[PDB]
Amino acid sequence: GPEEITADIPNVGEAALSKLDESGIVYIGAEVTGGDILVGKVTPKGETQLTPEEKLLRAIFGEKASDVKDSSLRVPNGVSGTVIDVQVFTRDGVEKDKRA
Amino acid sequence: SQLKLLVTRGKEQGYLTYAEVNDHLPEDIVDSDQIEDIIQMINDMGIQVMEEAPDADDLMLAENTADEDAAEAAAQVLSSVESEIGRTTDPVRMYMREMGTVELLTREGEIDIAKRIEDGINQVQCSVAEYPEAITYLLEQYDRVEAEEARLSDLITGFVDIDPELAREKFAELRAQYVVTRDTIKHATAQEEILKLSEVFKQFRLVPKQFDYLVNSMRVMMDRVRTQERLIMKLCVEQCKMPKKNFITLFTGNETSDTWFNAAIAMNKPWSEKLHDVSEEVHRALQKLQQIEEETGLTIEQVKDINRRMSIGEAKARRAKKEMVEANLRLVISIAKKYTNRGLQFLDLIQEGNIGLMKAVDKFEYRRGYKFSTYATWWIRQAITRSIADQARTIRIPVHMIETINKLNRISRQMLQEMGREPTPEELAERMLMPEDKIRKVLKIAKEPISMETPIGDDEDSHLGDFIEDTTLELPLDSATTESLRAATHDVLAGLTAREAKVLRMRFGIDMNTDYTLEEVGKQFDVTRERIRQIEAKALRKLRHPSRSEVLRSFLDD
Amino acid sequence: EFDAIKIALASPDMIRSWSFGEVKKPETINYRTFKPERDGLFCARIFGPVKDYECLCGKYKRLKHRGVICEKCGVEVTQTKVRRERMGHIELASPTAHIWFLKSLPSRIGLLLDMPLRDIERVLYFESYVVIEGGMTNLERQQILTEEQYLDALEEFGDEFDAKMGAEAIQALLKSMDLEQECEQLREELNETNSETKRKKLTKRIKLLEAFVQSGNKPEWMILTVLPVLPPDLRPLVPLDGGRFATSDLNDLYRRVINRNNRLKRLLDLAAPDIIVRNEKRMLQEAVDALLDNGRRGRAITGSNKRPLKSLADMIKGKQGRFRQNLLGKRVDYSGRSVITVGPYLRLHQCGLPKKMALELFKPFIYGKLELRGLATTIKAAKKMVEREEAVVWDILDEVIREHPVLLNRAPTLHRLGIQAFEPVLIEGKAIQLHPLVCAAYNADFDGDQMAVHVPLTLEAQLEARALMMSTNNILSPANGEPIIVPSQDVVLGLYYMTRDCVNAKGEGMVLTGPKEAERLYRSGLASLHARVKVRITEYEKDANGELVAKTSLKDTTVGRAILWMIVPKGLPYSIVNQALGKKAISKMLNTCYRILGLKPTVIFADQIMYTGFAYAARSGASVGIDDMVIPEKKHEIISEAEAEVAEIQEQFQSGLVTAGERYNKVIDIWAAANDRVSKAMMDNLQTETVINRDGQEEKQVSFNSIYMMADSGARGSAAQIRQLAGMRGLMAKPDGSIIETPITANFREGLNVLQYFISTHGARKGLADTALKTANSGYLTRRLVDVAQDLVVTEDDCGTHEGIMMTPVIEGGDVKEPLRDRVLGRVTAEDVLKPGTADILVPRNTLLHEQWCDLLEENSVDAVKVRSVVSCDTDFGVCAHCYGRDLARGHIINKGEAIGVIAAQSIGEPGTQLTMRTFHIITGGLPRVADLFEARRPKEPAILAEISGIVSFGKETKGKRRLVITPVDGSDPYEEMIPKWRQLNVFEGERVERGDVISDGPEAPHDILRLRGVHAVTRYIVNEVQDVYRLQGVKINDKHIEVIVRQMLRKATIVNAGSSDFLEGEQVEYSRVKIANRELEANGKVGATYSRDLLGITKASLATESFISAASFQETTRVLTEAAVAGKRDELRGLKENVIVGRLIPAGTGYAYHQDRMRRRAA
Ligand SMILES: [Mg+2]
Ligand SMILES: [Zn+2]
Ligand SMILES: [Zn+2]
Repeated sequence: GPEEITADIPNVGEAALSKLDESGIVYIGAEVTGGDILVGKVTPKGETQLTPEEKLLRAIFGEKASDVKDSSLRVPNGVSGTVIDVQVFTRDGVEKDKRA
Repeated sequence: SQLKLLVTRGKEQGYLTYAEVNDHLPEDIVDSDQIEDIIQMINDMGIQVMEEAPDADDLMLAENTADEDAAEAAAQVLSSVESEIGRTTDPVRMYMREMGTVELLTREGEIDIAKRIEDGINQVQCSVAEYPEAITYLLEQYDRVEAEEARLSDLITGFVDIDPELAREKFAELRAQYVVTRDTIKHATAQEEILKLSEVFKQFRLVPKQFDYLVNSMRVMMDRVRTQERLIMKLCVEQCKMPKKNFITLFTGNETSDTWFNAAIAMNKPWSEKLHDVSEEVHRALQKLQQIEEETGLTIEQVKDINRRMSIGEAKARRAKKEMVEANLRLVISIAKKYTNRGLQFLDLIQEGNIGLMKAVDKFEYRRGYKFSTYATWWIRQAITRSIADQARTIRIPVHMIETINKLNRISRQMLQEMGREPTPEELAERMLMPEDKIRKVLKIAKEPISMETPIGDDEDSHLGDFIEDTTLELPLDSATTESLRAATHDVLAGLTAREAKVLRMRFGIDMNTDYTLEEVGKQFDVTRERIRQIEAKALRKLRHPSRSEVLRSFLDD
Repeated sequence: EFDAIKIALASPDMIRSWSFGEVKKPETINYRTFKPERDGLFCARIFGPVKDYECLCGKYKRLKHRGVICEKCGVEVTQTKVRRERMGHIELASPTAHIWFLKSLPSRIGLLLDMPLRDIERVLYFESYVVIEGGMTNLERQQILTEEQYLDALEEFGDEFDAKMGAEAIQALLKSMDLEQECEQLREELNETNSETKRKKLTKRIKLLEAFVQSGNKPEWMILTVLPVLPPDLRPLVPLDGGRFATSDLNDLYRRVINRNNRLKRLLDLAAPDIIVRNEKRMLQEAVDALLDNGRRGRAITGSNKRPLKSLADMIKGKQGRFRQNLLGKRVDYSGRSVITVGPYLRLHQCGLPKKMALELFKPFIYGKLELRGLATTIKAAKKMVEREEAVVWDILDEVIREHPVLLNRAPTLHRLGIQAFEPVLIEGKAIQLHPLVCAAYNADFDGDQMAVHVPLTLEAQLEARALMMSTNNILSPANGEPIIVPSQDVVLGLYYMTRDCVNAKGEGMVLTGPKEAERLYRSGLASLHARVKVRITEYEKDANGELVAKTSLKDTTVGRAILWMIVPKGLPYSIVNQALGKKAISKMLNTCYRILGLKPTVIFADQIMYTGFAYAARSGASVGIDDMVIPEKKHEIISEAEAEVAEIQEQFQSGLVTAGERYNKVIDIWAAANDRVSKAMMDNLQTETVINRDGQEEKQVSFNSIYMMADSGARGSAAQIRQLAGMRGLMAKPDGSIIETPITANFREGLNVLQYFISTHGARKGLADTALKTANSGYLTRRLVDVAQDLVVTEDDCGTHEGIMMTPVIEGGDVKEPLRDRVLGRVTAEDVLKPGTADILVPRNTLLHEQWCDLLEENSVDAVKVRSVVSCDTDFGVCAHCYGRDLARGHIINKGEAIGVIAAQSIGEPGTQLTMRTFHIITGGLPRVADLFEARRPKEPAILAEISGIVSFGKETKGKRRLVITPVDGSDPYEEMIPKWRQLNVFEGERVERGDVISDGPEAPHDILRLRGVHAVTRYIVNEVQDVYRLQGVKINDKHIEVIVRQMLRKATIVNAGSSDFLEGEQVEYSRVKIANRELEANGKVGATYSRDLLGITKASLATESFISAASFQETTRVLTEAAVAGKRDELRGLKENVIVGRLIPAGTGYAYHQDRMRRRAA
């Protein structure tokens, strides 16, 4: 399946998603550091049969599996700048998002 | 002497320019393959044939390897290469040579070859049709067809006539002649009886594969017969030192009765008295002999000559097919020269063409009168095209999809020109009839991927493969976390009662190769899976508590 | 775990023993789903699963289903690293001769069949039938028949006649072959074939036949019938971005084989004619050839490109092969590089590691600490802590790093000092801070170089860095024991400025109470740093059994001399600092401190020297101005005179009094001479200055000019660059070496105009173009030498041999250019050194000649000491510690174990990098002459020697060469020589000459010197020549290293009298083996075999290695592997390079004990 530029990202805990607007892209004006999520992208995947004690862990805490990787774009390490600009390119099939 | 002078002058100079080699290599040589092999051997010598002279330091610094067994071998090749001039290494040159040895065919010659193949197959036809069990099994095939275990057109492709009704009437006529001939060997006219039966059959016609099956049936029949002959004679010729004259005077001529062997122990000879201890196995071999004599419709020798005449026809027609293929190899090369740059080498094109040309030669009929080229060119080009479409890409695209790719390329190459810049995929799907998703996947089909040895390049001379990472590894931090969580799970289950601990270890898959289920768990606890569910739930609730699962909480990642 | 590697020819059955399934279809993946195919090269049944513990389709998706084979796809559920291990095979429809055993030069199939290569290739590519056991019918076994000839010979012969063509023909020739029987017939012919070529090739063939017998190989296994298939993950078809895939070339070649093999099966099933099936077999042959070794046939088949495909032989050989840069040169974890800076406050044992690099490299250690101290609950919590870089990760960094060396390495590791263990000192920023006194070892300046830091991970590697490679252990050059911690440019200029008096400074002729008072006086500014005072100095002299007696006196020194005396340790005299202390004065100061006091006081002294040099150089205020280039006033006078001389010579030339080239020489000489006068005038103007004074009169003292002070302190610069700065520039070369005769009469304090600045560009660009290309092949001599001297190791404590070369001074015509004490220091004496009284044993024997014994030796004037040489060591497979000497990298004697061969290679290669890169003739020089020396090449004009001893006599007149015979005083004279009359003789026919003496004149070929005179003769020759070069340029490198390289050179023996032993006569054998062989055979009731010692150039000697895993590294992998396969060789590892490749400890360093214990087990 396709991958989304969504902001409803896996485990990352609502602080890294603070910069991201609704469509999932950083604001033009934000000062990121190394590690911050510029563009949150979630990718499809399979189940992959989490081993026991991971089964047992998620059964004790009920935190069921995602099924979707967090293959998003975070800033490289050591850089700390301002995000001066953001260009978007949607193919003619894909409709568009709010940021676009 | 000449090339010897060159070698010695090099070995004293330590190098050789291309110019000096050209001056010294012989003048008979015309091709560049012998010249490049000479250069390779002479470099192995080794003297390092160059284009320009080496610097004074490049002689001292250049390592010298490697004498001297290869020195002797190289010199003994180079001393001999100068004599034989026609020497060549390409398989293509050898093929063109040995194909030019044949002489081309003419139109009437193709008619002769086609008629000779027809004569050979017709002789095979007659030899097989003089086998009665052949027509018996054919009637059985048509009967089991008539029971609708096959099709009235599947078993055979009709007869030499254009409706299956006249065909079934031919079947009934064949059955009538068969009954009037088979139970009427009372020999004076039963000869001509089975003659007439085979003749009335010869107007018929079967599917090729069933006829091949009949061929193999007669083959196995004659083979078991002659192998009875083998175990018989070889246990008399070598187990009894049997003179072959006694064989020909007793065995041949009758070949069936027990007079030539079972009446062969009273020949007043020593080997005849030897034949007792070889009378058992040879006696059983005569048993199979007479059994097959019943299983032949006539004696063994007559069926011998029947399958022999079949073999004569088959060999004639096979040599005829061979002569036609030999003639038209040039045609096959002429066709294959058109496809030489679409991914398949030249000899592979020629070989696919040769297979297709054999197939066309098997199908040629000169009753029409067209040129052999005009027909076989079809099968040749189809064979070559399927070959390229099947075994030219590393990732194999089915043939129809490749036709669709060719059509996409054609329509795009036309539309970009006629429409301006380029056809956007919506424009192609509109111009084509496709649904514009099929077109997009056809576009997305990758093409001829790449050599992973491709340069990157010039940074470190590192080919492309150095930067493709392995995404299947559990990185050492991941394995560390895994085993930490394993130990933590153990040290948590320690804080549970024995029942809870066993049910949680077994219900989950800890320290055992399962994954036990509720019925199989409650078997060991004698619960009907409901109390076992409750016990699992209680253990999970207990471990749910904080101050018992803060570490296990930390193992959660979010 | 294995202790040895074995190799052989692979049987068809054994090739199916490896296999997990027969690949049939050519396909790779699905093109839509991308799933592996049912019989393609990427299968799941054959080569295993695609995901871990999960069958192909997906019925079985549990690790509990492990090892079970699925039913719908047959893919057994295992780990998908199994797919990187499993081979498949391809059932060839026709035998196909393995290209290595055919197109290799000796052609094992050809020389084994006793058949010419072209003839086999004719049978193979379907030219001519071959008789394969044609009965008694007058047919000749292995006699080729041609097509027509085979037909007509078959005519009249319906009988078998047994003739075949193609690879099946060679397979039936080999299979029928009886190997021991042919060995028997060849022994019986070698009995009575006593002629050179005949019995020569007889023996040369019986060798391979006996070898094929012993190795277990069958002769017909060289004809492939089954073909193995490399596993999929060794030749992947991975996807790149956007539906893109990247494959190996190996998949292409494999598909080509599979296609043609399937088509051949088809052709045979379809009963095609002879032309078609023959051509299909030829095609399959060429396909399998290209798969194994693409390019030996011609031409290398190209992919979807112009370039050839890469094959198996390519996958191993070549610098892109496995041996070159995946078996030694590997990318390494726990490592990283940055840009080095100075950090002049560090000590010799530490390096400033940035906090960020240190927090990355030491990550697992830090995680372990945080979870040990409870600061992090689990490893995930510690990961998040050190990801945030909290406040306790820094304390944990300080604790973890505390005693944990880091290896610093710079890219051209010419020697082993391009790696040193330092203790990390955490710093801010991102640059590594590297000690100043370490740049000489690293060859590192601080103008943008970078260093790689690696982290030792084990306790054993932590102790190898601390105990062995720590920067305060390595301070002496391993090539020559002089300390490598010489202070470089701000340091020496500091110590020179402070230790350098002037005639009248503040406070002249005060009598200070001592160095403390002189410093207190200077720092309060009452006295100047160079103001000659009487100072009371207490120096401690160990003039005793190490007792350190104190002595106080009243010296005359400057104030800086005494301020600096405060840093010098006890045992050093006071005259060490009482002079100006330029560069060599400081190096000799460190050296005498090391020879008296050892290593700890010398490290402390080096650090104190750097500190005080930098401090008093900053206080020096030593700038550089434009008025500091004092152009002499007599420069234009000298140039007018030289210009007049060239004008006069041009006038004479115009009048036909000289030629053109003659006048060119004259004018070049005139300009060089005037340049010398200007340089001399300017330096005499610059090197002295006037000053006043106690009584008031002017008085000349050495100049305190800054450019001169920098050139004269040795700190940086020299009078030649000074000449270019203020004197005239001179004549300039061209790239050809010619000299442009229009000089540069300008300097750089003046300018050059456009023409002179153009003319200088010629030599400038030539020099830079050379230095840019010398940088490319910077380490080729080192590599060539470590090829041959790699496996040599110090393996024994004393061999006991009494052999030894006689070390004496080198008197280069006039005086000595290298005394005996320098050539002999550190060596173990071989015999008793008798006093000049000729009855007093001066140094008894086995006495490490340290500086005490060396001074005793120079004192008695004993000038020829017999020392033990590495080349005369009676040890087998090694050298002992006594025949070697001392270490020279550590003051002590060599340890049992030390890998001295690699030390010798690097100690000759690294110093060689300071030599000219191109040979120049004056006695030639440069690196290329040294490489040619070690290659032992034959000089074209050999001064001929006297092969036998006896009365000289001549013979026939001018058969090309004038003939001579030497006839012994009582022996036979079977040796005569075709002496060229061009070789103008040296001795008349009436002067009986001793054996081993000159006949003609010219270069002596070392082979003849070795064969005529002792091995000591060849070794002294080689060391004297190569040291001639190294002294030509001024570079110092010991003779031990040349001697060990030579001992690697002459390590082959040629047997003359085979004795009661088991050696063939005209055979060359590893001399270390034949030695033990004759020793053993003489132990029992036999006598040994006598040999003639050989000599091989390093590229030739390194090609003869006992192992083959090693020999496939620096050689042609293909020939070495073919030979090892046909020989059935086994590598019992026992080497450095082999144990590197195979991944265990080397037997050289700390691994020596491991290999000793392992040999204990293997012998028990
Ligand atoms: Mg630099
Ligand atoms: Zn399955
Ligand atoms: Zn020794």
